[PDB]
Amino acid sequence: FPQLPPAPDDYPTFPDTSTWPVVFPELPAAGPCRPPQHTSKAAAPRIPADRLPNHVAIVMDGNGRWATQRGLARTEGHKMGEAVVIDIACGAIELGIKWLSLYAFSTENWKRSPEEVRFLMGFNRDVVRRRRDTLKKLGVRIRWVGSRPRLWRSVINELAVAEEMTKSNDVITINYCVNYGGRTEITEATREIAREVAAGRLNPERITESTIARHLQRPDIPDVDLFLRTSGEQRSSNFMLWQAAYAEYIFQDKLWPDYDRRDLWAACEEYASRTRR
Amino acid sequence: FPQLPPAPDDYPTFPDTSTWPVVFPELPAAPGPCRPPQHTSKAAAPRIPADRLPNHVAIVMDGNGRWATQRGLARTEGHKMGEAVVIDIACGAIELGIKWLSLYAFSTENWKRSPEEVRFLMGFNRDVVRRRRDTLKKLGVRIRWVGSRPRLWRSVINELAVAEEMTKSNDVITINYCVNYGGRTEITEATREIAREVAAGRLNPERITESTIARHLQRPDIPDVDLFLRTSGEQRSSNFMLWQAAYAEYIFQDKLWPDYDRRDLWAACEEYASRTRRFGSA
Ligand SMILES: O=P(O)(O)C(O)(c1cccc(-c2cccc(-c3ccccc3)c2)c1)P(=O)(O)O
Repeated sequence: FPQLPPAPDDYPTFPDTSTWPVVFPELPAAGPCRPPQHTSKAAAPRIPADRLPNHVAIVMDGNGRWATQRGLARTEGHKMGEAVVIDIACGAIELGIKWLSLYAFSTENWKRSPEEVRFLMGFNRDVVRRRRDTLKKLGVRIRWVGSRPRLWRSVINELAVAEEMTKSNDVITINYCVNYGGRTEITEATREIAREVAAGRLNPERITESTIARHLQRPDIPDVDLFLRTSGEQRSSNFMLWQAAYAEYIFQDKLWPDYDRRDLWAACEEYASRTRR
Repeated sequence: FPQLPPAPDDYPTFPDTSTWPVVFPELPAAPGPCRPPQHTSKAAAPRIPADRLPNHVAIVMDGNGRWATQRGLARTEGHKMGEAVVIDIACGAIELGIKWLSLYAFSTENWKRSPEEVRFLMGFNRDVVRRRRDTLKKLGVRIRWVGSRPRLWRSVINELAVAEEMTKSNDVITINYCVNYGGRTEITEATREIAREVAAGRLNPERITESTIARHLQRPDIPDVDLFLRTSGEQRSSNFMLWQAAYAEYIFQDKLWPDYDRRDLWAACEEYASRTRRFGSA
């Protein structure tokens, strides 16, 4: 039962949405720190290890519907979404999930207005810079997954720093997927394979499903167990395409800025129920 | 509105599942493909405009063994009942105007079942194709196999290869009958072919694009899946049409495959046609 037990009543909480960016609380010093509990003070459900998803992937959908209901720009929905990412990371640690893949920026987003794309590049750069120390302290290992063309060098470089600083952590790994597309990533694995073949380092007849797996950008990513998408949308949208071929999908109706760790836990309790059915 | 109109009231119905194999009725001549028999309920396809219909539906046929188990029957009986369901779905797809239909008959994962289950399923798929190939031809269905050659029985490939040759000029609907199919495997096989072309100095690695992978899949004419359906409450894509379904809409239906009929296909298609299409979606 790999859950952290309920925090003491007085242990720090997260998120305090009275400031933007939300200020992550000081924690008592431990190794990694125990993450703050949710503001509701709910505790993670008891799910046995062999029924827990090892790897959860999340498409964080609904930020513009959320902002539209409030007469705000979509960028306000993105802003509120930053604290939900952190809260979900805290929740995932409390529950004992080991891998979390987050679809921060699809290759499809290049169709959005250039002003919004520029905001999202800047914003993802800033989130990583602003949260890198908090992630390090909680024992998160983070790194970039995605494709290089068009992506701002500053975002790649900022994740590269957070990956270097968190390389030894092992409480949870977050794949922070930026300019990511599943077909694109498989096509890059195939290009790599092709380079190795043009070079005579690899025999085409030896190519198997493992060869593709070994040549993906991050070959250490395990299969996705549980694939989640918010806002009621029931598509995988090319996210973790290779890795989620055998995933279970749980499509939830809440909009991402309204989501919190208790919703992640409820999807994980459902996933654990289906290990029986 | 590319639906066929409601059929005449005395137009032949299908399926009558009181006998096995199920009888497919004689149909009046055309000129041209025959109009499919209407469902036993005589329901007519809903009027969904062409711009809101899926061009390509993929279906995993789930729950055959669970269905037979609930009735205390051998699991082979659920499979046998799913044959008429495949044909009924093909007739309802034609009535609705669907142009592409992919059916997941046997997965690369299925070699993990017992030898007796595998022999049964390989032999039963061979037999379905033989039994139904003339009927599909008469309905203007273009049918062909999609899947991986290693392990797959040569008798299955042979029956599908003749069905493919018999129906190659048909154009009412294409059915990809997917047997020993695994999406990662089909991508690996495309990557092998690309690698062969590179080793032969015919393709340069820096000219490889997503299109190159698409052009080297086994059947490169298959369009993207617009609507991906599971039955029996399964909520996974199980490696089916993995490259082609990357942007599909998923609907996970509860009904077991042997209980399924063309009205369930139409209802999933009505649900798909109603979904709001969000920013940037094809
Ligand atoms: O997924 P988002 O909520 O960011 C989205 O749905 C979105 C982004 C920005 C604005 C909206 C939007 C625009 C116009 C109307 C509405 C709407 C909201 C609630 C009820 C009816 C319409 C929502 C919707 P998108 O996938 O189309 O980009």
